[PDB]
Amino acid sequence: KYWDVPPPGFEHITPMQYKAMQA
Amino acid sequence: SQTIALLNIYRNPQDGLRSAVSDVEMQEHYDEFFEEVFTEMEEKYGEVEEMNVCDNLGDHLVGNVYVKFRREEDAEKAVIDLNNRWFNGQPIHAELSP
Repeated sequence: KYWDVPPPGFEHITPMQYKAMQA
Repeated sequence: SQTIALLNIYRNPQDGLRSAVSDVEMQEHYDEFFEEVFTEMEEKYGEVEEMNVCDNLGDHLVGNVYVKFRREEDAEKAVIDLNNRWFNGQPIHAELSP
């Protein structure tokens, strides 16, 4: 229900690559 | 350290009888969340000694999760793997907490 549910549309990149863009 | 912190992972955005109903649902949502995280901690990373879901500002809106593993090793490995995982549509922000 919670675990490993990616942000909509970002299942194809890793959490680390997603976090790298956060600022 | 044997303790890890999952930063702002616990989210929760939005009379008299309404208050009571609200208390119950929050509590049940809290317990569901807790079990959800606890089980995974023990299932994939190791034995949990202590765990708590916090209320950062006291508004029940956002909270960190702290998990104290029995083994320092499990903790260090959990942090690395958890930082490579999603949780509820957001990336996890894991960190060893001195």
